[PDB]
This record gives sequence, C-alpha cells and structure tokens, in this order.
Amino acid sequence: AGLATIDELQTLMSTVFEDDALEQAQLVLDIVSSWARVVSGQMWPDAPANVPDDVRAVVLQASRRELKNPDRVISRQMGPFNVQYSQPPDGFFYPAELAILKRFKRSGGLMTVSTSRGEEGRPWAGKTAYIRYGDGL
Amino acid sequence: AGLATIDELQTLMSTVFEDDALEQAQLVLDIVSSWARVVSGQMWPDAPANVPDDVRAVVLQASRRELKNPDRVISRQMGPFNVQYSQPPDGFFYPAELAILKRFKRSGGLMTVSTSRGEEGRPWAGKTAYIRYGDGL
Amino acid sequence: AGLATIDELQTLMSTVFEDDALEQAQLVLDIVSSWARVVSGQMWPDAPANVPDDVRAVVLQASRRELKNPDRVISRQMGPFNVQYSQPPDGFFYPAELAILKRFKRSGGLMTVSTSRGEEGRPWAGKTAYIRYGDGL
Amino acid sequence: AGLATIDELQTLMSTVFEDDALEQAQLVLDIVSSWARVVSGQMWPDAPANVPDDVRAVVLQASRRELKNPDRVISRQMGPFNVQYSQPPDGFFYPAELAILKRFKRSGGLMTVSTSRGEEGRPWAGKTAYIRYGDGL
Amino acid sequence: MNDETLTVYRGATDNKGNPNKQVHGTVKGVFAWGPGTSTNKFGRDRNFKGESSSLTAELYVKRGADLKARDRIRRANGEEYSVVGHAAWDQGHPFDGFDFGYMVFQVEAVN
Amino acid sequence: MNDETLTVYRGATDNKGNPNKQVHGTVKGVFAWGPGTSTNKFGRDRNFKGESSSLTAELYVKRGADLKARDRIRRANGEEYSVVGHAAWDQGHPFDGFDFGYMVFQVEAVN
Amino acid sequence: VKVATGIDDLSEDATPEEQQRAKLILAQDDILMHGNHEAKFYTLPETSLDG
Amino acid sequence: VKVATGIDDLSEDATPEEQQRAKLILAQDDILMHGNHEAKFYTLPETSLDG
Repeated sequence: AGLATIDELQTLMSTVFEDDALEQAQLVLDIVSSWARVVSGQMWPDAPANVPDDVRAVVLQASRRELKNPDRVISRQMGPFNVQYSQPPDGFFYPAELAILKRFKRSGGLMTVSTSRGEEGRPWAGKTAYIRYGDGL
Repeated sequence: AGLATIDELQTLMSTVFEDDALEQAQLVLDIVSSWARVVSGQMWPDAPANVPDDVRAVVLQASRRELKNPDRVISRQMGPFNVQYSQPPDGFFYPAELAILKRFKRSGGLMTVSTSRGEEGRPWAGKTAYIRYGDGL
Repeated sequence: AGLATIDELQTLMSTVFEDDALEQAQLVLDIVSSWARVVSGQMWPDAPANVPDDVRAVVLQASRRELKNPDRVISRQMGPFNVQYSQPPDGFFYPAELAILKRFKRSGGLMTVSTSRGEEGRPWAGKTAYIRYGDGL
Repeated sequence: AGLATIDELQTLMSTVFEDDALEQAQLVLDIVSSWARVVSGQMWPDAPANVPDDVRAVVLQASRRELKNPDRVISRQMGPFNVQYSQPPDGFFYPAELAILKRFKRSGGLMTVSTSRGEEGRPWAGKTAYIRYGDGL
Repeated sequence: MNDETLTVYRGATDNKGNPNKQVHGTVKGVFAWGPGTSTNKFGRDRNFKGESSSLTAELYVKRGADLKARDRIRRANGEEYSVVGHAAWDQGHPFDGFDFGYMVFQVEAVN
Repeated sequence: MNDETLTVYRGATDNKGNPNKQVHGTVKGVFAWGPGTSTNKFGRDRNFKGESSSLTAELYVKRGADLKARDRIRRANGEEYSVVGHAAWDQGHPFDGFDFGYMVFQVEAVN
Repeated sequence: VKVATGIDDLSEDATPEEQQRAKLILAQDDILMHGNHEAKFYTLPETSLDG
Repeated sequence: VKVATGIDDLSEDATPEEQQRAKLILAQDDILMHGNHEAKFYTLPETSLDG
C-alpha cells in the first residue's frame, strides 16, 4: 500500500519497470511510504486514494533518489565520463521534504509530556468521616 | 491543476515536449504546484486562471530546475566537455523563492498557538444559588 | 506588461531576438517584472511608461543574467575554452539590486504588526444606565 | 529470527543469494536485527510477523549497506573506474534511522533515574510505643 | 542536450570489394575534437598530389543508438566521417551498474 | 559487480603450427577501454585490402580466474579478443599483503 | 511573552476556522518539547509598572 | 515552564487516546536524563506579579 502508484513513478522517471525491476521499485515505494507514515504520523488507510498531492510528491522524489542512487555515492567515473552528486539526505527525505511531511502535526510541532511526582491522590479524604444529620435530600 | 501551463514552460525552456517528455513535464509541474500550494498556504481553486504572476514565475523556475537537473548533480564531465552547477536548493525552491511564496501569510509569518491549563471553566458558578425576589422583569 | 521593453534588452545584450527566442526573452522579462513588483511592492499600472530608470536597470540586468545563465552554473569547460562565473544570486537580484528595488518602501523598511488580546471593548459601558434630568439641550 | 526476510533483501538488492552468499546475508540480517532490537528496546517475539514496516525498512537498508560495503570504504579506484561514497554511519544506522527505531520509546526519549540517600526509612517509628486503652474495635 | 543530426550510410563490402553504401537514416551525436583541453592535429600523406588532410576525432552518442562500425556519417556542414571500431564504454558502471547513457565512437575524417 | 560473461578458447599450437582451440568454458571480467579518462585508439595495417581495425584494451578479472595467456575470449556482443601476456598485479600488496581481489589482463582485439 | 523560533512551520494544514484550536495543554507538570535541536524557546520581559 | 529541545521526536508511536499518559515520574530524587548530547533542557521565567 504505497503512497504513490508505480505508474506515477514510471512517468516521473520516464521509464517502464519490467521483470525484477518492478518488484524492487514496488518495495522501495513501500519503504518510502512507511517512512513517510512514521514521520508525518498520519496512517492513511486508503494509501493511493486520499493521499495528499505533496505527500505523493515527497514519496516519489525519495523513491527516485533511492532507486537511482541506492548506495549514496558522491562521485562516479568511468573513462572520460564523470558525475558529482550533492550530499545525500540523512535518511530518506531532505529537511524541506521532512517539513512538508510534518505539516500534519498540530501546534507547530510542539509536544508536551505530562509529569507526575508518583503520588496517587485522594481528593475524597477529609470528607470520609461525614455523618448526615437532618432531613436528608 | 498545475499553477503554470505547459505552454509557458515550453516557452521558458525554448523546447517542445513530445510523447513521454510531455507527461513527465506535466507531472513535475503538478508536483511543484502542490509544493507551492503547501508552502504559500493558498489553495488556488482555478489553478491557471487567478494564479499570481510571481507564483507562476517561481513554479516555472522550480519546474525547469527539476526537469533539467532531476538527480541534483554538482558537476558532470564527458570527454572535453565539463559543467559545474551551483548548490541545489534544499527542496524545490531557493530561500528567495520561498520568501516570494510565503508573502501570502499575514503578520510577516508570525503565528501564535493558544495554550490551556486543562481546566474547563465555569463562569456561571456562584450565580447558580440565586433566588428571584421582587416583581420580576 | 514588463518593466523594461524588449528593445532595451536587445540594446543591452547587443543582440536581436528571433522566433522561439523573442518569446522566451519576453517571458523572462515578464517573470523578472513580476518579481520586481512583488519585492518593491509597487504595482506599476503602465509598466513601460512611468517605470523608474533604476527599476528598468535592475530588471534588465536580472533578465540578462537569467537568459545568459538560466541553469546557474559556476563553471563551464569545452575543450580549450573555460569560463568561471561568480556565485549566482539567491533569487533573481543581488543584495544591492534588492536594496534598490526596496527603496520605495517607507520608514527604511521598518514594519509594525498591531497586536490584540482578543477583547472586543465596550467604551459605552457605564454610560448606559444614564437618565436625563433637566431641560434637555 | 531476523526482522526482515531474506526475500525482501533479495528483492531490494535485485539479486539472489546462493551457497555461501546466503549464510553471510542471513548472518548480516540477524546482526542488524539484534542491533535494531537493542536500540529500539522492543524484543519482537515473532520476528517477521508483527515487525513494523519502518523497522523492516531500516533493517533492510542497514543490511544492504553492510553487505555491499562491509569494510566501509570512502573511495575505490580500479583502472578507469572510480567511486566516492559518502560518510558511513557511526554504527549500523544513520541518525534518521536511529530516530525511526527510537520512536517506540515513550516520553520523547526522556528517562529519569531515581536516587536515594542510602537511608532505609522507618515510618512505623514513633507509633511503636502505643498501648490500646478503650473498648477495642 | 545540444546534439547534432548526422546522416548514416550502412552497407557491407562484398567479396569483390564493391562498397554498397546507402542512406540508413539519421543519428544524433556530439562531436569531440580532442580528449581534453587540446585538439587533435590534422595529418597529411605527403605522397598525395592534393591537399587532403586526415583527422581522428570522437563522437559521443547515446547508448543503443543506430550507429555501428564502418558506418559513414555526414554532418550538415558537409564533412564526412567513417566510424572506425565498435562503441566504447557501452557498459554499466562495474561497481554499481550506473548507466551514464553515452558511448563514445571513434570517427576518422575521410574528406 | 556488473561483470560480463566471456567464452574462453584454450589450446596449444603444435610444432606444425595448427591451432587447436576449443571452448574451455566461461569467465566473468570487466572490460576497460583505456587506462584512465581516455580511450585507446583503433589502428589499421594500411597494407590489408579490407576494413579491419586493431585495438588493445584491458580485462579486469578476479584473482584466481580460469583465464591464461593465449586464451581467446568472445563476448556476447560477438567481439573476439586474444589475451596477450600473463596477468598483471596478481600479487598481494608488498607492504601489507592486502588482496584487492582483481588482476588485469591485456587483451588485443582480433576481429 | 513566550517565544518559539525554528519550529516546524506550515503546520495545522492551512489553519482553518471552526474551533481547530486544540489549545496545547501547558500546565505546571507539562514539559514543553520540540524535536528540532535548532529550535529556541525564550520569553520577552515585561514592563515594571512602578514608574 | 520546563523546555526540552533536540529530543527524539516521533515517539509515543502516533500518540493515542485511552490514557497512554505514562506521566513520567519527576520527583525530588529523580534525575532527568537524555541520551542525545545535543539536547538542551532549560526553563522560561515567570511574571513577578508584584506590579
């Protein structure tokens, strides 16, 4: 249940995955979708149906990065050919993509943990030794 | 529903997209439009009609960057030919382009989250034990 | 509605734009004009008529930079020919050009956002229970 | 009891482990699973059944990194072929992958250690010399 | 990319030596006049009663293109070249399998 | 690695000069068309009534492979090469004894 | 005035109307936290009122 | 207000309802700790109330 269909990935990469290249791409899409679900905190039940457009964009970009550069190289040389890549993301998403995914969290990402001193608390204490004198209503 | 038409992108890039290049360019334009909608916070109903000119400019620039350099290289060499690119943007837009998009948010980007102490609040307390003595108006 | 005419750009670049290059140059001029309008905050109604000279200069320089170096390279080498460019501007304008465009903003760029505590305010309160005794003037 | 099956690793790597390459891959997967179990603090009883998707993704990525680059090289040059890998992770997981694994800890990773002054404590002291005078209930 | 359209002439020399070359079609490739920051030098036979020069260059073309050895190519400039040898670096990266997408053809100027 | 399957032909030329070459098996090796950022140039005899070209390249193969000198190799592309000389750098690092795991063969194009 | 910088912006999904103010609970026991290590929390001083 | 920055976010596994507030015990003897060395713990000052 990937957040983006394999057809969108094929259109973005201008390729057609065939034979074993299709299962690898599907697994990469599922991995990126799981990472996006964990980071954003929104477990989309219908993964391809109600997924937002920007979430699909982030998932597609991360999947393309993982498929084209799985080993995260910085340079490649083969004879007269050469290519130098930028610094890869720490995980799957660049900080801008992480900010896009994290937009579903409320209060601007501020989370609070409630602390306790270990004491249970008995608000009814003091009122226990109470005897009813009167009519009774 | 891209924020800029494919014809504007073709004019800017001085090219014509045919067959698979057209669908890839349209997908890239839609992705950039979704990112711009998220960043600016404005969901334009009619994407090509009432989109502002600067938003179209930012979307076109980001789409051209994504189409010409999808893998985000810094340098590539092939025989006697060599080119070195500047540092790619963190996501899709450079900080100036992010500032242009963020111009639709009011108060200069200042946002406030209201906090609560968890207490419900009963302003009517103390007034409950009230008996009406008099004529009654 | 560009801030600078295409003839001025042709004179500055010492070139003549033909088909598939006149349209691209016009689009670049319009894009830079929209960016300048957004940055300066002055929507010039008659774009080529009453535009200031320095605004035209900024637009022309930015358009020339965009047309000659659209992909923002740092270096380019082909055989025995090499060229090394300076660091490109963050968006379209260098900080001096941004300062020139911002000269139309008042108070040296200082802006104040008025805040409120959420209370409506009833100045007429207290004067409501007022009965007029006397002649009445 | 690896957290991810060898079939998922084969699909991700688009290979088929045979003979000795299968036992090495299984050992690497088990090692990465032990690292993940220790870091996350969750000892999954059924390793492939109830393991979360993101944990599977992290384990698969770490196993692929360990199998493809066991000796953690930065560069490698054989004749006209060269490659330059980015900085390897400190252990098995990058900081983002460590954050993903640490999501199962509560209170945002904050842990408190209770201290003592070495004194035992006798709350019953003072009440020891107590003689019951009265009816006795 | 910039590229350059060329006119390919594919044929097979029979047993008697008659060149049967006909227009196979077109191909787009990037000419390289040197292996780096220099240019290849034109050579002369010095025993030919003429002014013909010989040059060897390179043609970077996309992998899987419709160009082969012994396939004459004519540019729009009128220059004619003969593709000598097979394609070079028509392979993935040995360490990864990365496809740079281009293979270099050695071309000898024949005009 | 990416590698490439090749068909080896091992045999011994007898005293009368009759080549006796038969399919010995297969070997996987990486073809290098140059020692670095350049390509080896094809050459011609100029005295042969034909269009045959000469080329020398390298074949990086794992140490201990089933390949020797005077052992013709044919690729799946139909190209045939003759392995000339022994393997090079089939030795551990002098300082440490480290094994890079690969030895380079010199191959001359025979087609 | 409690001030937060470097927090994850673009949140609340294009902040709507119809309440939507979850009113983050900040009591005496709560510890305010943010994942980003570049985020800064501080307060702006207030006027004395004695003058 | 006790403030923590640089802590491990994404925790509590998509923070649910039905209690789930373990209410981390922070008494006088407890020492609050975090594994990350980039984490910062500090407090925001409070109003004087004398004015």
